Amino acid sequence: RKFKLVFLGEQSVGKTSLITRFMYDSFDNTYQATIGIDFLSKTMYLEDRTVRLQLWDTAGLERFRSLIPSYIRDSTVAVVVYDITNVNSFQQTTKWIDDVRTERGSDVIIMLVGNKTDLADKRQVSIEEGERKAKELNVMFIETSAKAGYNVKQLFRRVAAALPGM
Amino acid sequence: NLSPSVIAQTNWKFVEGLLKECRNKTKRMLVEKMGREAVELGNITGVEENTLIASLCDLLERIWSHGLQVKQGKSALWSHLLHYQENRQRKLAVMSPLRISLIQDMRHIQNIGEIKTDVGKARAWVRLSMEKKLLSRHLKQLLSDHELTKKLYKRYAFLRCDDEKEQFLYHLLSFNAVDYFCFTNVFTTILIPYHILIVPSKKLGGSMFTANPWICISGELGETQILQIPRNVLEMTFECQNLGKLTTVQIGHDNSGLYAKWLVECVMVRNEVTGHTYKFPCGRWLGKGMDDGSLERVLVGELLTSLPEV
Ligand SMILES: Nc1nc2c(ncn2[C@@H]2O[C@H](COP(=O)(O)OP(=O)(O)OP(=O)(O)O)[C@@H](O)[C@H]2O)c(=O)[nH]1
Ligand SMILES: [Mg+2]
Repeated sequence: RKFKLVFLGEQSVGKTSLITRFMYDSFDNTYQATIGIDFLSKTMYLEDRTVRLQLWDTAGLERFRSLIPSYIRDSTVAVVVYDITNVNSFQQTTKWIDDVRTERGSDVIIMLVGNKTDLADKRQVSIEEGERKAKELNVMFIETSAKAGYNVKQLFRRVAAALPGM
Repeated sequence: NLSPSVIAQTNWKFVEGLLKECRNKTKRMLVEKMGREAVELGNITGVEENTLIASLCDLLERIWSHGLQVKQGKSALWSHLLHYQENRQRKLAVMSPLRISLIQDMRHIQNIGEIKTDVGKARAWVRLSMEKKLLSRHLKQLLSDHELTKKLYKRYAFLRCDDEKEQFLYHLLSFNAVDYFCFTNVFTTILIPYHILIVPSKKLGGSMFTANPWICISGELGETQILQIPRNVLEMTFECQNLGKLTTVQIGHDNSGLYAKWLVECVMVRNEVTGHTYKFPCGRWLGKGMDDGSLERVLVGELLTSLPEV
């Protein structure tokens, strides 16, 4: 049994950095541009069950914007990631969730995520503002950070358990 | 010899290798090209793109030669193409859109005399698809005839290995986010048909256009002779040596007749082989008395963005 998890967000919000935190428990603050799609898998070890998660790390670049709907096709789970230190990244966050439920049905487990909660320098979005739009649509919510590793596992734990299995 | 099921695991390594390779090359060519589109005022990067495609093609050959009943052909990509082609032979303001089909673009390569090797045909086919932004699509479609891939490839093959094949296609999808002219810029002497479409401002004002119009299309590799358009013809497809990226278009008339006043909104020229469509904004009169009284005007073309994504 395999599980698909798509990672979506604006250019440099922290999609790839969260994968490195969970994959090899480490953080690199140097920016590396994502070119289209990167594939990566890991096996989550939980007390009840244990199955592998195929990760899809998509690009936040506009050049690659027209391909994003294609990356969502047949995706079991979608993980929307937005920076909280920037308003624009948080701005169209909804446009993403909409496209998800537009390509995929309603069975697709979606979860909103506000990354970069490590530094409060220039933070323009609050937990409340994210909680509200996460409550409007049938979508989970959780605060996260890649530099600090603020419960990055929680992001995975509950999203991988909240889904049918073998 | 001392390898019953050991080779099975040895082939899974090769398959992994081909995928990691594909990704790397895909990821590089995109960076090399996006970087070229960053600062270029005129090449050095142009010759690099030729070798990059050189490598992309060999990679594709190796992928297509992995685990199969080798044809006499030198190209495994062209042989699997040829088959899909021969097996379809058995089973038997806006202009009209072009037919999108791996077979179509095959035919385009098939009628290029200078190309003699099966390898060149494939190499030609892949560049044309890259310019058209259909390498991924065409391969995903060539691979849809599962019975065909099954009849040619062993079970441990790359192509037959559907979990790695899907990533393989998903990576070629990146070439759609960049503009390649690798077909147009290398085959500078082939005949290419340009579909012309004159869009007159339809509004009842004045009288019927009576003059004789002429047109002249010009691109980077050359330009057309002066084309004399038949009265009451606003759409025609003209064939001539590859003009490269269309740059400008000039239209006019001989001022003959009673009402020699023409108002053309835009001219649209399209490469019938690549599908590239250029818009040539006009919006001004053509005739003595109107505007600045010009009887011929020069139009600067714009490449229209590829559509759709359906
Ligand atoms: N301070 C801080 N920086 C972060 C955090 N997450 C990501 N970054 C920074 O963002 C940059 C890299 O961002 P990526 O994670 O690769 O961005 P992305 O979502 O993959 O964007 P694309 O590659 O365009 O798709 C680096 O300079 C990181 O230091 C975080 O939680 N805290
Ligand atoms: Mg990324």
